[PDB]
Amino acid sequence: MRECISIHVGQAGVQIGNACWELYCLEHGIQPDGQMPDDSFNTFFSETGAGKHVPRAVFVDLEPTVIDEVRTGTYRQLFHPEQLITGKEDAANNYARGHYTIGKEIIDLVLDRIRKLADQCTGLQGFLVFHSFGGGTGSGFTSLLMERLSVDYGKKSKLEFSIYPAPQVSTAVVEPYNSILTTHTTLEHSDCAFMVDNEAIYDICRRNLDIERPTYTNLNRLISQIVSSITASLRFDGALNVDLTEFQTNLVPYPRIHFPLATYAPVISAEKAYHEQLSVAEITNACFEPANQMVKCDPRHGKYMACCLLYRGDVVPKDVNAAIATIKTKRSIQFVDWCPTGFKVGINYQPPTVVPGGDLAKVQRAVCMLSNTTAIAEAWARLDHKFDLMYAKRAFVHWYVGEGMEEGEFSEAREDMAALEKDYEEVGVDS
Amino acid sequence: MRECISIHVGQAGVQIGNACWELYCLEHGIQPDGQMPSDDSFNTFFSETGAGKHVPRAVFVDLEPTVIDEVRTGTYRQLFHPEQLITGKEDAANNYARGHYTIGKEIIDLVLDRIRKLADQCTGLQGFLVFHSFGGGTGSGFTSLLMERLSVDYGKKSKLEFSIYPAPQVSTAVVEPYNSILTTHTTLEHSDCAFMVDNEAIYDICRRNLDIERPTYTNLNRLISQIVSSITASLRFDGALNVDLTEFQTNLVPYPRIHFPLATYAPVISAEKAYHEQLSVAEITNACFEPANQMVKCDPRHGKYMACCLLYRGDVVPKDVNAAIATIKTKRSIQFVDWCPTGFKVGINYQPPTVVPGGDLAKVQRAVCMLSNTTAIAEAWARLDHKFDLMYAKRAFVHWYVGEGMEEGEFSEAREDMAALEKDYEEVGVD
Amino acid sequence: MREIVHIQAGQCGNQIGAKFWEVISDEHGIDPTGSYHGDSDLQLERINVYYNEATGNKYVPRAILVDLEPGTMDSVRSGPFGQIFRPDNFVFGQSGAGNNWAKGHYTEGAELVDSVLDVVRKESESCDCLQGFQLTHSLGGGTGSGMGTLLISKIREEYPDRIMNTFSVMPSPKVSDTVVEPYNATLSVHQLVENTDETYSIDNEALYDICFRTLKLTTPTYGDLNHLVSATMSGVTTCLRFPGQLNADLRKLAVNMVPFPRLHFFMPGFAPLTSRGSQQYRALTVPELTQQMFDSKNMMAACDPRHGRYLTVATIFRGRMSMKEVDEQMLNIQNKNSSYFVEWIPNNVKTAVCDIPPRGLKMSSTFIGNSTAIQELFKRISEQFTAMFRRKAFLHWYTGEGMDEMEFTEAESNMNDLVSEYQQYQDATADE
Amino acid sequence: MREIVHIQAGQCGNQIGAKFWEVISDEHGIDPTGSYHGDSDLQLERINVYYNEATGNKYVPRAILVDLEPGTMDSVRSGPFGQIFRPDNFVFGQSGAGNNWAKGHYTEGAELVDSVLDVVRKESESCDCLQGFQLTHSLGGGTGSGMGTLLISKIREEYPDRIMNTFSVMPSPKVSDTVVEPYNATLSVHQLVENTDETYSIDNEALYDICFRTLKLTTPTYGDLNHLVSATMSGVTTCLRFPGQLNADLRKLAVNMVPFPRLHFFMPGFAPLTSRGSQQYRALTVPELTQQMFDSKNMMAACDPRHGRYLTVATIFRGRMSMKEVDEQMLNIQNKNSSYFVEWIPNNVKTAVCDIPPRGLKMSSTFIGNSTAIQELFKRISEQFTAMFRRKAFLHWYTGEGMDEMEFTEAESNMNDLVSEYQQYQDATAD
Amino acid sequence: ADMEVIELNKATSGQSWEVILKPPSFDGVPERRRDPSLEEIQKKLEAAEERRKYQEAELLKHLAEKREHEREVIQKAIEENNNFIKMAKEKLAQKMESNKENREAHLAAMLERLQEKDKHAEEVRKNKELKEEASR
Ligand SMILES: Nc1nc2c(ncn2[C@@H]2O[C@H](COP(=O)(O)OP(=O)(O)OP(=O)(O)O)[C@@H](O)[C@H]2O)c(=O)[nH]1
Ligand SMILES: Nc1nc2c(ncn2[C@@H]2O[C@H](COP(=O)(O)OP(=O)(O)OP(=O)(O)O)[C@@H](O)[C@H]2O)c(=O)[nH]1
Ligand SMILES: Nc1nc2c(ncn2[C@@H]2O[C@H](COP(=O)(O)OP(=O)(O)OP(=O)(O)O)[C@@H](O)[C@H]2O)c(=O)[nH]1
Ligand SMILES: Nc1nc2c(ncn2[C@@H]2O[C@H](COP(=O)(O)OP(=O)(O)O)[C@@H](O)[C@H]2O)c(=O)[nH]1
Ligand SMILES: [Mg+2]
Ligand SMILES: [Mg+2]
Ligand SMILES: [Mg+2]
Repeated sequence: MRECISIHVGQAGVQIGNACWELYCLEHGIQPDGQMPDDSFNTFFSETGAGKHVPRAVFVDLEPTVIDEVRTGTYRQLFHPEQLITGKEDAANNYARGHYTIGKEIIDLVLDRIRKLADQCTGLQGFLVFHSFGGGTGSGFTSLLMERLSVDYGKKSKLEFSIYPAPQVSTAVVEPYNSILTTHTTLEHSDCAFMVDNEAIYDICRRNLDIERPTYTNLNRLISQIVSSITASLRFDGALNVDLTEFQTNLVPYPRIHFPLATYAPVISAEKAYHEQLSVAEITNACFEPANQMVKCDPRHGKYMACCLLYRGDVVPKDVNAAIATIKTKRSIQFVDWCPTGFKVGINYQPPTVVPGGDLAKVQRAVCMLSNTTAIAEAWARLDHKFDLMYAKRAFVHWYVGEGMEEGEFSEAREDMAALEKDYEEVGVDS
Repeated sequence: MRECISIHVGQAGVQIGNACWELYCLEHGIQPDGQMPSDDSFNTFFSETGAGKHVPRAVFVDLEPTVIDEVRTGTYRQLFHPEQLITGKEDAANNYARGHYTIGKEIIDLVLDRIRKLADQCTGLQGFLVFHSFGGGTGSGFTSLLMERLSVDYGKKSKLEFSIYPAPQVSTAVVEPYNSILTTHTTLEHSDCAFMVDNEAIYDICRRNLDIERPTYTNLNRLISQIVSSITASLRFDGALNVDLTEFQTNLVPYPRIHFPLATYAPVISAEKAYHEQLSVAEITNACFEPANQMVKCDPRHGKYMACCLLYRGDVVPKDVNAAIATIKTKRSIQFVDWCPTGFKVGINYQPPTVVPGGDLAKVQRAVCMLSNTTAIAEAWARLDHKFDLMYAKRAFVHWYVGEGMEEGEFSEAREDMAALEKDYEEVGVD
Repeated sequence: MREIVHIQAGQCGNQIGAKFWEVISDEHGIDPTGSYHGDSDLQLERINVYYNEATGNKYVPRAILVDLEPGTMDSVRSGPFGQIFRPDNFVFGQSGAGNNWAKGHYTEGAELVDSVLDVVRKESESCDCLQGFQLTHSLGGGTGSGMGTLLISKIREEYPDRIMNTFSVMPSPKVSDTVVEPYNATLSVHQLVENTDETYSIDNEALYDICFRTLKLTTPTYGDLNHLVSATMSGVTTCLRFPGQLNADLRKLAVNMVPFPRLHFFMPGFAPLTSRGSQQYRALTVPELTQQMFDSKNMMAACDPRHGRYLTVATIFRGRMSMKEVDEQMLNIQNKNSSYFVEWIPNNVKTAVCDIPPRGLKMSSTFIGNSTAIQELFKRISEQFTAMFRRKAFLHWYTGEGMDEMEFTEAESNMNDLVSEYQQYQDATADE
Repeated sequence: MREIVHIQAGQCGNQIGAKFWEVISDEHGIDPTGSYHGDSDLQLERINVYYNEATGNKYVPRAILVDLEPGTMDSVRSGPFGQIFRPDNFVFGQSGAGNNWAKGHYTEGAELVDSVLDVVRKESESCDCLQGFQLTHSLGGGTGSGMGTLLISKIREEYPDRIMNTFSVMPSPKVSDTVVEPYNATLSVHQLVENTDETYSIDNEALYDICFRTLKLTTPTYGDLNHLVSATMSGVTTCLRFPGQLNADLRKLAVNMVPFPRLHFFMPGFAPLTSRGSQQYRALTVPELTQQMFDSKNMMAACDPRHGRYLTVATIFRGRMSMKEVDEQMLNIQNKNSSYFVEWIPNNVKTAVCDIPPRGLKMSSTFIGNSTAIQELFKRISEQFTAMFRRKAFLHWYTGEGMDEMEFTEAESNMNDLVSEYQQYQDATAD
Repeated sequence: ADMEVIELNKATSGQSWEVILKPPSFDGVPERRRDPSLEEIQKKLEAAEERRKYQEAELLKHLAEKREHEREVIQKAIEENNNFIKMAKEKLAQKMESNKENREAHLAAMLERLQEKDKHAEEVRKNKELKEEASR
């Protein structure tokens, strides 16, 4: 019934997956061994004859280290060994090694495992793909997998949770190249992609959680919370639900313009105790303020095309409509003229669950806004500019060419990004 | 022996029939079970069974069962045999075309078969009395279908009508003028004499003379039955005027098309009123020349008489009648056409006026019904023709008739025949 | 003309339909188990129009509950009168329509349609004298809209001589639940113009405005809107379910209300207007009930009746009142407001009085108007459609389902012809 | 990416290589017998990168010791950690190369090469996931230089997809009087430009200057110079040897460090600078490490980094310190010294922090720079080469071994093109 | 003052007579179609039934055209999805084969470069051998 298959690619994808699946288990009362003492969680967990609940997920990495931690860790009994797939050598921060050289060795094995997971689905909605833009596996292997999924599953819905690079935590100088190549190759294969800018998350952790030097553990717990909000509508039966298809219909006005901005509220430190409880109006207002955004950009300088509000906890429809109506009277929040009605609402009963010993405080109500704003084009411009700086000198290009890639692929990828920036510009113009 | 078969079509025809047959039973001393503790003339309207029971020479027809279901479950269920109460399942939905062409075709043979069985029991069949509304789809559509077939099966056998002319105070369909004109055109060459009953005239008499604030069909029908009884009294009792159906035609119809006599009845007195002195012959005769006592709204001052019949009932003496007629002629014009003599055919039927016990009418010692063929009745056709014209010019509601297989040309044909009828009334009054 | 077969499709259709069944069950004295516990023979006289009599003393709604999503069906079963429905009459899919008319009409809907028709055929073949069908749905979503109109067309094909009636809820940005409502509504209106005999235009714009402006509810909910819908649905169906002379069945109502085949979109009116919480109220006389006919504030469609002309009107008065006073007050309103009634349809206003008032009120009035002002509702939808269509916004979700742009152009063109047709009769004169 | 295969060729190669093995064995807690006696799991996590695990608790360096002269082998076996090496991995000739690159590359070296490849193939085929090779040698002599580069080409032919890394010691007239060193260095640089992926330029000119000027050692010995080499070698391999995110393997390091294939010559830097076996009891601070590590006085190549621009930089901090302080200090240095970093390679400085400090220090910093200033080292060699070549001095030493003058002209031309290429990127602008 | 009374009939429960007030000013009494036929009636009722049946058939012909269009849209979506699969499959096979070709070409070029170095080395060895032994 209404299943969703999750695929976690490379270090970022796998580590975010660890945080997501840990949180889902806490939310549904599933123990680390798959045992549990609603019914909707079945969209994400299959059940065995022994009453054990197994994630509908595949974890893939070209190197074994990160997944080796999953198969030796707390949740080793949660996943069956066949759904944790590892090669021997990674893509060395090279898209070409991920997509071709190293990736072509494990691709058939990964598709064989997803095929076995899809065979256990009676109402497959599609795929949720988690990966970074920057790594050789997250960039190259993801694009290879995305193309192969379009072949085997045609138009079946494919949504991404993509980690947008930040220099504070970056491991490769070539991340802008890997980001542009994966974006060009995946564009026609993805229906909707939720970018998460590592700098935005890094700044929220520093500013809101008082973490001097945020680690991936800090970043991923916060990321896990946003993912869980986007997926709670599928994993629970609440006051107002929103499925995979409804997300595309309500957030994607044109096939290429498929990158919603996520904004989460409230993010409160595990100290204080006075900094709550925030009202529905207060948390909704916080969604339109730039500090709570998952991607760094300025919406005041852009136009909204679609807005989806996903509430969780002690939230009533009357409270929500009151908050959306005040947002409607706000001159500083502008919507495109070709959009008479821009709001889509999800409401779930369960307050946001926090990982014991985590940085986040327990809140009575939270919200995740997904908005398609032309302001997100600023994130593409910053990436495109870093690409241009290096590409003008062909700096590092030889590493990709050595793996059989052609310079023409770089030009093609960059021209497609230029057309994407041009599309965001055209979409924001009035008729 | 000279038998008359009564045919009650649709709700109005059936409900008026209930009131008429209830009154006939009271007049002849027939109980609701058909028993009578027995001047032989009542046999023209009632046949006799082997069990000594008296059965109306009547057929009740409806395209829906509700109204007749009341007759077969009511006080007079033993008066009628089941075979003379004929119903379909679905009505004509106030659509002449539906009553005539669609549904009517399903029950016509069955009705004629029942009529034929009643005619087989007659030794001197005079003809048919047909009771129906102009406004309903059955009353309009089924009646004209039946009248045409009766002319085929009983060539040159008398057919008289008691037709309910529509009034907006009690109307149930906006399309009543269409149905009225369609039925009038189709029935014209098949009817020998028709007594129209304008629901507004009856409604006004009930309000004014009977002090009924909001008259119901029960109030209207009791009053209608009194006039029907006045007209049929000399067929059902050994009278001297209108002794046979052929005599109505001879006495009132000088040209085949101008066959719509005007009925004027008096006195109509409230039962729930203070003891009063009985009205004399002069007073009731004077009431015959008052437009307020008419069964159709029209102005006899705007027309010319071509025949006048005075039907007295009860304690009436010829000397008092002649003196009353002599005084009227001195004060009033009472203008006849060039070719007709200025006069009256008078009939006294000694049988007392009868009222339903617990009804709205007071029992009176003497009453009178004047039947006059005046050109003023053309005013009733003009009012109907004008409402037809208003809607027809826009083809409003026409699609409902066309949808049943009627042609638009039938509306034009029916209206042209009404225009020729208005022209006939004008041409007849000229000199 | 006895039985009506009721169909409830999608979230809105099921929510409004469930409210209709609880309001009418209370009026007919039926409890949530199906047992009659009333104290009036009038309540049972025409019970068979909406209810089947099952084994023993029980009455079962002749209702089919449809959705592409299971959740709504659960919510109905869990509702106050949830257990009254036939369990086999709940027909639901497992994957919703994603607020996409094309998924409801061509893909997911088409896959569920035969399971629905089998249930409607079972109910229809059991009928002694089937009047036709009554569908409750929204036009803004995917299921009620796309699948609802697919059902209408499939039903028209199998029962071409039966009356097709709808309670169609029109979308509004004021209380919206999807960005593509203008597309879904226009594609549905195109279907309704061609395939229904009579449609009650229930406008969320008008319901929101009544709650906010008249009822002084700062933040109206679907609960507040649905309280006006259920009062309207009870009022407009009074003549079908209680004994009476006027518009006693679906065909006689259509013959009196529909002068031109495409002009079958009714503007409902209701008085007195009340809020769920307003359990006061002590008021309303016959002249007061009548005045609300021309009152735009009492219209369930966001159109001003004084901006057009009435082709035909059905007025239903409920409670203990003088039929004389009603006749006088109704004649006065027509004579005084002559200019808002077409002169070429004489006696175009028909009045009915039912002794049984609805619950909570001692006196009420329901208006059913076929007004040329309904063109304002269609123009509002057309302008919102055009603002999106001009830029081909969200169009890939429809063409992705196999649809062509031409269907959008055709639906828009047909709706604009409907507007042009209303305007033609608005300007027509009895120059005759 | 696990195993690295280490090769030590000639006197300098073996002396610096032996020092590397004693320094890294102490860091990983390995004694001269091969037994682990440390007290930290971090020491063994990546032990397999440089050591094979032999029968029992013993760890054996994956090291091959090569010389055309036997004496050095004896000196290595007699050294502190001499017994740790695999006896079969010592491959020694009897003749020597007499400071002649041609003898090492074409003659005597070619006669010993197959015996070396026997041993390298055995070590390589035993690898689960071979990263590649690390060669230590001088460029000024005959074996390390000529035979070392011959080994590079032979190994590359059999392992073309593995990383080739060198620690190449550049000659200086300050430490060696051998007149032919510029020829041997130029002939070797020509080989390195074409056949290695990454080369650490360890300059005897800079080592001598540090010992004389900073350490105040009037007459430095190879022991004094080698102490700076071993501190550098420990520092630059820290990321390969301990768990971490940055430059964790030879390929990821090359991808981050090498923007153009030929420009793979690194300028290493270290802080604090110390003399042999000397205390201590005053650890440098983070701002001090950050400043000192980017100073001309701390560079292991005799080039002023302020005379060029950094293409890419890897900075490694070792010891217990604040990662926040390191991030601030590192950002400050690149914002303040903006002009010494190319603007067309964004975020070209990558920082790593390892908790384990080297022995004798509580805090240390190692810098790996790809700087355009390294052209000063190549120009110094080229000027010394030309002064000799212009007069064809000592040419018969090389032509006597079968070489032609053209190889000298080609090597010189290739090295001058490398200088011209560094200058081109030094002058390039982002614009 | 003038009135002519003509007695008409006398019966058990009635009496009738004619009262003449004035004779007709115009003397000479006043100043049609058949029948109809059952066949004529049947022909008209049958013609109306054929019109009703013809229009119901036209409504059905149009509803069947809608069913045909419904199948055509379902088919169009199947075809577009199938062509999408076919397009992605060929683009991917071309990209993987082109990349294979280029990578093997780069590996061949570098091994050939190293092989030429070996040829040069044996030629160097030859020269040393011409110099050594064959002198002194
Ligand atoms: N938010 C977040 N980002 C991560 C995490 N791990 C790595 N990244 C980011 O993702 C990028 C590095 O890509 P990775 O996912 O580590 O590399 P990979 O997909 O494994 O690809 P290869 O190692 O080159 O085969 C840099 O931007 C990192 O900052 C993580 O756990 N959380
Ligand atoms: N006087 C009188 N008029 C009636 C009565 N019933 C209906 N009418 C009038 O007749 C017209 C309606 O026609 P009906 O006789 O009810 O309809 P029907 O003949 O049964 O035809 P359908 O129902 O359309 O099949 C309106 O003018 C009514 O006012 C009645 O009992 N008495
Ligand atoms: N830093 C350092 N340099 C050295 C050492 N030993 C020799 N050198 C330098 O290395 C170069 C001399 O080359 P060698 O390593 O002795 O030559 P080789 O590889 O043994 O080759 P041949 O003796 O000619 O067969 C000169 O630049 C010396 O300064 C040492 O231990 N440390
Ligand atoms: N009046 C009213 N409108 C509703 C209700 N629920 C949803 N709607 C409206 O219906 C449209 C959304 O369609 P909906 O029926 O929920 O989608 P569906 O389940 O695909 O048919 C929008 O115009 C919503 O405002 C309700 O309970 N009452
Ligand atoms: Mg990785
Ligand atoms: Mg009827
Ligand atoms: Mg030596």
